[PDB]
Amino acid sequence: NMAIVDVKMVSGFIPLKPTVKMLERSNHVSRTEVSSNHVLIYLDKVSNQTLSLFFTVLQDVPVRDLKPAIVKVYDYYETDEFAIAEYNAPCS
Ligand SMILES: *[C@@H]1O[C@H](CO)[C@@H](O)[C@H](O)[C@H]1NC(C)=O
Repeated sequence: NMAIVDVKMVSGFIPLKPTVKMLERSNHVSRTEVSSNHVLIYLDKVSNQTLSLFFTVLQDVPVRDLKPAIVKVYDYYETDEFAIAEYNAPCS
Protein backbone atom coordinates (compact mmCIF):
# COMPACT_ATOMS: atom_id res chain seq x y z
CA ASN A 1 0.00 0.00 0.00
CA MET A 2 1.01 3.62 -0.49
CA ALA A 3 3.79 4.26 2.04
CA ILE A 4 6.44 6.64 0.70
CA VAL A 5 5.90 10.32 1.42
CA ASP A 6 8.42 13.19 1.70
CA VAL A 7 8.13 16.93 0.98
CA LYS A 8 9.86 19.72 2.97
CA MET A 9 9.72 23.51 2.71
CA VAL A 10 12.25 25.91 1.23
CA SER A 11 15.09 26.69 3.63
CA GLY A 12 13.83 29.47 5.92
CA PHE A 13 10.45 29.58 4.21
CA ILE A 14 8.53 28.25 7.20
CA PRO A 15 4.98 26.88 6.73
CA LEU A 16 1.79 28.35 8.22
CA LYS A 17 -1.12 27.26 5.99
CA PRO A 18 0.33 23.77 5.15
CA THR A 19 -1.12 22.70 8.50
CA VAL A 20 -4.50 23.90 7.24
CA LYS A 21 -4.27 22.09 3.89
CA MET A 22 -3.02 19.01 5.75
CA LEU A 23 -6.15 19.00 7.90
CA GLU A 24 -8.47 19.90 5.02
CA ARG A 25 -8.06 17.12 2.44
CA SER A 26 -9.66 13.73 3.14
CA ASN A 27 -10.60 11.48 0.19
CA HIS A 28 -12.30 8.11 0.84
CA VAL A 29 -9.48 6.71 3.05
CA SER A 30 -7.74 8.70 5.74
CA ARG A 31 -5.06 8.51 8.43
CA THR A 32 -4.72 12.20 9.48
CA GLU A 33 -1.02 11.39 9.92
CA VAL A 34 1.34 14.34 10.18
CA SER A 35 4.89 14.37 11.51
CA SER A 36 4.93 18.04 12.71
CA ASN A 37 6.87 19.24 9.61
CA HIS A 38 5.37 17.03 6.87
CA VAL A 39 2.03 15.62 5.66
CA LEU A 40 1.10 11.92 5.40
CA ILE A 41 -2.21 11.00 3.72
CA TYR A 42 -1.57 8.49 0.89
CA LEU A 43 -2.93 5.07 1.87
CA ASP A 44 -5.35 3.50 -0.64
CA LYS A 45 -5.69 0.66 -3.15
CA VAL A 46 -3.44 0.44 -6.26
CA SER A 47 -3.41 4.08 -7.56
CA ASN A 48 -1.50 5.27 -10.70
CA GLN A 49 -3.01 8.78 -10.96
CA THR A 50 -2.00 12.08 -9.38
CA LEU A 51 -3.98 14.98 -7.95
CA SER A 52 -3.39 18.69 -7.36
CA LEU A 53 -3.33 21.21 -4.53
CA PHE A 54 -1.67 24.52 -3.70
CA PHE A 55 0.66 25.35 -0.81
CA THR A 56 2.90 28.35 -0.14
CA VAL A 57 5.15 29.21 2.80
CA LEU A 58 5.77 31.89 5.46
CA GLN A 59 9.00 33.90 5.46
CA ASP A 60 11.51 33.58 8.31
CA VAL A 61 14.65 34.87 6.52
CA PRO A 62 15.16 37.64 3.90
CA VAL A 63 17.76 36.12 1.58
CA ARG A 64 18.02 33.06 -0.67
CA ASP A 65 21.40 32.18 -2.19
CA LEU A 66 21.44 30.52 -5.60
CA LYS A 67 21.33 26.83 -4.65
CA PRO A 68 18.17 25.14 -5.90
CA ALA A 69 15.21 23.81 -3.93
CA ILE A 70 14.59 20.16 -4.80
CA VAL A 71 13.59 17.66 -2.10
CA LYS A 72 13.51 14.34 -3.94
CA VAL A 73 13.08 10.78 -2.66
CA TYR A 74 12.38 8.08 -5.19
CA ASP A 75 11.53 4.39 -4.64
CA TYR A 76 8.79 2.81 -6.76
CA TYR A 77 9.97 -0.56 -8.10
CA GLU A 78 13.03 -2.72 -7.56
CA THR A 79 13.67 -3.42 -11.25
CA ASP A 80 13.59 -0.09 -13.08
CA GLU A 81 15.81 2.81 -12.10
CA PHE A 82 14.28 4.43 -9.05
CA ALA A 83 13.52 7.58 -11.03
CA ILE A 84 14.73 10.88 -9.64
CA ALA A 85 12.73 13.89 -10.80
CA GLU A 86 13.87 17.48 -10.28
CA TYR A 87 13.21 21.15 -11.01
CA ASN A 88 14.64 24.16 -9.20
CA ALA A 89 13.02 27.25 -7.79
CA PRO A 90 14.14 29.59 -10.61
CA CYS A 91 14.00 32.53 -8.22
CA SER A 92 17.73 32.40 -7.69
C1 LIG B 1 -2.57 0.81 -12.40
O1 LIG B 1 -1.46 0.01 -12.81
C2 LIG B 1 -1.61 -1.37 -12.50
C3 LIG B 1 -0.36 -2.12 -12.92
O2 LIG B 1 -0.56 -3.53 -12.76
C4 LIG B 1 -2.84 -1.94 -13.19
O3 LIG B 1 -3.00 -3.32 -12.82
C5 LIG B 1 -4.08 -1.16 -12.77
O4 LIG B 1 -5.21 -1.62 -13.53
C6 LIG B 1 -3.87 0.32 -13.03
N1 LIG B 1 -5.00 1.09 -12.56
C7 LIG B 1 -5.23 1.30 -11.26
C8 LIG B 1 -5.53 2.73 -10.89
O5 LIG B 1 -5.20 0.41 -10.44
